[PDB]
Amino acid sequence: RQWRLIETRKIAKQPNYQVGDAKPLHMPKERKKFPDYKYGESNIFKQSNKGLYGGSFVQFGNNISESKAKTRKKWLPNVVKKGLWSETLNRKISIKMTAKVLKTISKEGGIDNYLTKEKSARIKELGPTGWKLRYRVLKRKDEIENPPHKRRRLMSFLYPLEKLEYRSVGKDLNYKKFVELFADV
Amino acid sequence: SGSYQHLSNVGSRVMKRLGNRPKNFLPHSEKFIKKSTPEFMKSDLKEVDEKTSFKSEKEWKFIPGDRVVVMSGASKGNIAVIKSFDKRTNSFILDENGPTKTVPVPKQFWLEGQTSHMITIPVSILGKDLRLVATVAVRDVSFNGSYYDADYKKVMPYRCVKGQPDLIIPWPKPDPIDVQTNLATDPVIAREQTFWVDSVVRNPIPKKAIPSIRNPHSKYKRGTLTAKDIAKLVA
Amino acid sequence: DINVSEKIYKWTKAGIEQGKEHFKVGGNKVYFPKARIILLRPNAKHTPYQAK
Amino acid sequence: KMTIEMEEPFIWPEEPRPDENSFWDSTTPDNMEKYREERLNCLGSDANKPGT
Amino acid sequence: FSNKKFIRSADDLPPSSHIRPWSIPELRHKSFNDLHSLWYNCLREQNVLARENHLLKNIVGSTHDEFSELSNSIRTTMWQIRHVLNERELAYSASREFLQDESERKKFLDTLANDYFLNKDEVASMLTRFQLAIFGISETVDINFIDGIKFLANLKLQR
Amino acid sequence: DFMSWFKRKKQEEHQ
Amino acid sequence: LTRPWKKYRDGELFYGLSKVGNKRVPLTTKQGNKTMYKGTRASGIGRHTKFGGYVINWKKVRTYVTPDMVNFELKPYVNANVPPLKHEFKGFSGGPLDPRLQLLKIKEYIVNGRVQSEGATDTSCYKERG
RNA sequence: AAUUUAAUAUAACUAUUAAUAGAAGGUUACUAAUAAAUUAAUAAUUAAUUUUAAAACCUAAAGGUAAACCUUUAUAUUAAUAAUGUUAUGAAUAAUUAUUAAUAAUAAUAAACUAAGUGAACUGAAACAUCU
RNA sequence: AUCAGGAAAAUUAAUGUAUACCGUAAUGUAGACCGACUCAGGUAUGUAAGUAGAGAAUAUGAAGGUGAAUUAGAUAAU
RNA sequence: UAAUCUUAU
Repeated sequence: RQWRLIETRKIAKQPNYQVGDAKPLHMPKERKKFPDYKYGESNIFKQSNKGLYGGSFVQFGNNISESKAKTRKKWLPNVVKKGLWSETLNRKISIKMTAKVLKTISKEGGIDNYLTKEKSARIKELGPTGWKLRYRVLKRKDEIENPPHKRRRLMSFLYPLEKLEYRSVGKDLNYKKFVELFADV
Repeated sequence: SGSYQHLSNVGSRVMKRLGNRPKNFLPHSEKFIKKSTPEFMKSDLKEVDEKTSFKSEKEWKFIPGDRVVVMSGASKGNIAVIKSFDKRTNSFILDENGPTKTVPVPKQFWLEGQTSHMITIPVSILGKDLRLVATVAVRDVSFNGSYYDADYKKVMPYRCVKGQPDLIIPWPKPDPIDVQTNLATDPVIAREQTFWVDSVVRNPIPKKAIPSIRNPHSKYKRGTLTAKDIAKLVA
Repeated sequence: DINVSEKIYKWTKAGIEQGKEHFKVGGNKVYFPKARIILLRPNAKHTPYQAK
Repeated sequence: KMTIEMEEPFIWPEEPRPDENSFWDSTTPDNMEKYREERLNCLGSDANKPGT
Repeated sequence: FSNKKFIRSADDLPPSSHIRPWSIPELRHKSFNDLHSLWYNCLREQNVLARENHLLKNIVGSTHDEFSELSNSIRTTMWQIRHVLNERELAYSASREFLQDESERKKFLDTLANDYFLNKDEVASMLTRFQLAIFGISETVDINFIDGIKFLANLKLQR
Repeated sequence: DFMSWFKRKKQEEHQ
Repeated sequence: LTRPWKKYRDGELFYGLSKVGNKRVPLTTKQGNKTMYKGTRASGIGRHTKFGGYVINWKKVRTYVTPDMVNFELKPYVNANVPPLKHEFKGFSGGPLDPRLQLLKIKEYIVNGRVQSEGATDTSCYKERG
């Protein structure tokens, strides 16, 4: 097979922003939660952006009679709503799937496994939703593997002292501001 | 007129279109203007655009006050002290000895001591048509050095005869501007220093004055990025 | 104690007496105003105590 | 256009005579305008017609 | 009005050769209050001309434009004044920024100490000027003021 | 040009 | 007759020159319905009341602050006998906004104490450092 | 020294070919301004290059809106202090003004080409449905 | 009576309140809008002397506002 | 009937 309707897609190349450079005119309010999906978000069978369609877009072709009188028809995939169990998330995740995709999931032995397969083909035939799910699972796995220590209290201890010092000079100091200051330190 | 147009800038695009007429339809534009103007007003010379206008005293080869011989005309081989240049036309108005035209004039513009409506008036003439004098006429003048003039109060160039640069044609010393006006501040007060850069702590002009001085909501002045902002931007 | 219009009138009188503003001065301080005004000739409908 | 009422009166200075002031003298520009109107709107045998 | 005249004649107006607008450099060494006064004088002059100009254009339908030229010239001076006011503020801000960089400030202090202070062949006057210049100490309280006091004490100890 | 010339002539007459 | 000099039927209108024209031209305050309110950027001053009134907010009202001691000797023009001054900032890339230059000026002030420059002292001067 | 032919402009398009690089309108006015840096060449010029100022409102997206309007208020807020200032048995309450800190916003930006999704009818077939 | 008759936006008390902007002409049963025209067409509302009367019908019409971008004669046939 | 699956809170 091929992933033509996926890998044809192109997204505007964001310029790498240096810390000292000037701002863009429209900077967003809330930050980027998820990683950027290489292949954007489908602009044709937008039905499939909400689910795990397995790179199965709608076809259009011809109904043909005994007289060979051609008439345009479309061929939809066998989509199905299906709440499937994630071991990593410890909850079942309900989404639209192609019956094919459900079969693949069953073969691979789980939904998390399906999401996390490292092949490029899989990545292509994950949606934007599928990509987000993958990210959620992978991040959770990483957390499970590696808890922070294998600092917050120190910051909390120092904060009031820092505030007092600021006041003695003359200025007031908030927590949030303190946190912002001492993130990289 | 009964206009009110002068207190605004209304119909701006239309005005621009009219003002910036294409140059290949310039004869069309000026034909009707010529017709409109009376004989005593209208001039033969082309009204050049402000781009191609002699603003510098190098661009003008001659200044009001210097003595010039006329040629390529009716009153040719005639010495004349040039009285004042016209800015729009790029030309000079000479004294009585220069080129003139006799034209009828209304009693609104009559000089004291006139019998007839007919009056001789000086026509404008280009710098190309007339050559300097010093008696010896000068073929062409070139500029090589520069200096501060005492009378003119400008860093003017040295008018040198073309070829031999040491033969300097000096500038004509202008008339003394005896200034007695209530709207012109005198030399002593105009230049007296009342400010000095002293304080780093106190800013010189107050905080409430800043909004007049510059636009605080300027769309042009872009903000600089931070680390947090970068992190927010990038996935 | 007294009505609003009367209070305003009293304030105005006080300001006149002072040689201060006969009106509440605002806070939006314009140091370098660029606005010009054209004093017009008086119409028949106006008095000598008016200016437009 | 904003009219104001003020506590002291005022009357403008009297406008100058045609001979006195150079600028305040509407004869010339009006005449010029008339001449322009004549010349642009002159068509055929009104070219021979003497000027006003 | 100007000398209670309905309209300034050609002779009553200031001639073009005698009059010049202000130079930006000339404006640059004038005090704030002086500049403000100049601006308001300019504005007043414009108003006088604007009244007159309007009368000329609306009623008589002239194209003499001396008043308009004068108004333009005044407007030029005004924007130049505005520019120098902005420029001075910017220069101050730049100086502040420079001082905020600590090493540079220290170097500047050292330079000051070497040449004019602590030397012979006035000092008190220099100190009083320096005090005002660099710190918030005239003859109220802040970290900067404290720092200046400490510096002064250090200088006294040295001398 | 003419207007300017006329003005100059007037000025000369005056002085 | 509408106008007595025009006895006969020329194609002249009852008023104006042409009835027709570009309809697509921005609205003014005079045009539109009773409900149509254009406004003239004059009054973002106070606040509209619940009942339809208005309440001025004086901290958001324009005053025009004039200097208390007006220097009347400063005039809109300078005497043309004075030359136009010219500053020079050689050895300063920033120019008049150069912080180094400002520091130098401050140092000079500290040393000397409000000494007038070449141009300020001598009116015949045309070029200057500061 | 004059005129004349041809060539050359800030002052045409179109077509080919070679080289090259891949970009504000409008409205009306409290009009919307610019300052400088050395280098070389030639005290002032001039080139190039670096920087810098101001730039109203509108053009879908602070939020409206019947484009150039209106509403909102960073000449704000939160403080802290400074001082004249008040209820108040210094003293805790506020009132400005003034500083300083800290907290935000600022989409007009092409068209052609390219890629992809969808995908005709007339017409051709001397008709016409397959086909085009 | 049946035909069953909109929506949606506190209280005292204390303390304020130096009064924003915008429409304002004339035209509107029309020559000043819509009808290609100064077009017998179209164009919303309250008033709308008195005397009459059932009445805003009909007569008149105090006041008001008009008498018009064709006149002057002529008045055959039609 | 923890396949689908409607509704409500």
